[PDB]
Amino acid sequence: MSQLERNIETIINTFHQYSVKLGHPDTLNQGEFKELVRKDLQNFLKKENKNEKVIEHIMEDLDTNADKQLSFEEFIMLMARLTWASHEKMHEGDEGPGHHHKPGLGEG
Amino acid sequence: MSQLERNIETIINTFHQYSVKLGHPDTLNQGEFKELVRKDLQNFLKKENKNEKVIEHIMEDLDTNADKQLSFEEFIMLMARLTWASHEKMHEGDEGPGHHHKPGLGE
Amino acid sequence: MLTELEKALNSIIDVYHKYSLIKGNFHAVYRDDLKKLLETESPQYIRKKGADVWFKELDINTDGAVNFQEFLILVIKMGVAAHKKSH
Amino acid sequence: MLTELEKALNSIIDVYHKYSLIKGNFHAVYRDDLKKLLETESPQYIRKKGADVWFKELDINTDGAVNFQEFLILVIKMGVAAHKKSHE
Ligand SMILES: [Ca+2]
Ligand SMILES: [Ca+2]
Ligand SMILES: [Ca+2]
Ligand SMILES: [Ca+2]
Ligand SMILES: [Ca+2]
Ligand code: NA
Ligand code: NA
Ligand code: NA
Ligand code: NI
Ligand code: NI
Ligand code: NI
Repeated sequence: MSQLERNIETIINTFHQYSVKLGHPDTLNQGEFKELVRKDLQNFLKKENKNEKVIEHIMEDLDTNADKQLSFEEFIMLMARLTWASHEKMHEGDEGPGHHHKPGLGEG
Repeated sequence: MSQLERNIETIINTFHQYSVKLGHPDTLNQGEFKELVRKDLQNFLKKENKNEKVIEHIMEDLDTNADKQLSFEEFIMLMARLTWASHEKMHEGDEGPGHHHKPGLGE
Repeated sequence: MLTELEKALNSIIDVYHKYSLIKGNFHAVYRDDLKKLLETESPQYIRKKGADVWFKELDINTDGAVNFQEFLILVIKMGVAAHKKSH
Repeated sequence: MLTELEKALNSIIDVYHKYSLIKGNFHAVYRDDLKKLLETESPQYIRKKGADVWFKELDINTDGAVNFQEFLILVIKMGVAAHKKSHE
């Protein structure tokens, strides 16, 4: 498969690593979502991981149907935002004239 | 008109206030774009207005077809970005609970 | 003080929250809420597409709701349509 | 070092720039660029919709190309489709 497919599969694999642990095996509860962010997003959300209440409000904002569970449809919006924020970090104060990517989100 | 139509009309009138000045009366050049950002976006893009080369690269990124001009289709992506960045500024470090809006951009 | 253009952008944020703060998630406009948004905030040539059609087009991740970023899709398409319909 | 998920998000940025840096605006995938993007990066059940059908839906502001914002619409739809595909 292509590079983009392998990147999407990593998102699906990382989601399934935790969603299967407790409760409904295909959604993330508060405990499963915190563990994913603490380990697999320890750099992109390094500052947010220092305040547990911030992590809880991120899930509350993502939980659109308000069932205190994160389906993959609701979770992928977080992946799109972090991908958008990482690319914005690469062009922070870009003057051109060409295209160049500075270190992205989390100094990576 | 509704409130949303009122804001869209403000976006259209502000665009045509400068696009009709030089050259094609329906697009913005680098000079017409700089003036719009300098005064009508002096608060949202305050830090960006401090560097002239940064304002130019913003239009370069917005110029989708790369003809050194800015149609309204290309300019409206900047309005969506600043609207998004303003809403994100209201929820910066939001712990909850509930919903609250802090001061946005330029405040 | 913010300019009139900047106040217009923050007003768009408020227009969305007049319908996303009705019920449920604070940043989610459900199907019935979007029909209220279109019938109140959008012109006739935008309502003529249909609330269900607009919802399926705006609900990118298909989670049953329209967040703020998905609402900006409607604002962009309403702005281009209003510019193309004008003059 | 970034985790595998964080590297996957930056890799998505690299995938987009393999086609936006071809010509024109550095962050614009044109109709011909999206055709090469879909045929190379997306599976068959995504390509079967058609490159022109995808481009008209991705081109939100109808300016003639797909910026990184509109490209994330495809990544979201491809991710949701690939997730349902894993449970089939
Ligand atoms: Ca679970
Ligand atoms: Ca949910
Ligand atoms: Ca142009
Ligand atoms: Ca949605
Ligand atoms: Ca576009
Ligand atoms: Na002009
Ligand atoms: Na709501
Ligand atoms: Na390009
Ligand atoms: Ni699943
Ligand atoms: Ni880039
Ligand atoms: Ni809000």
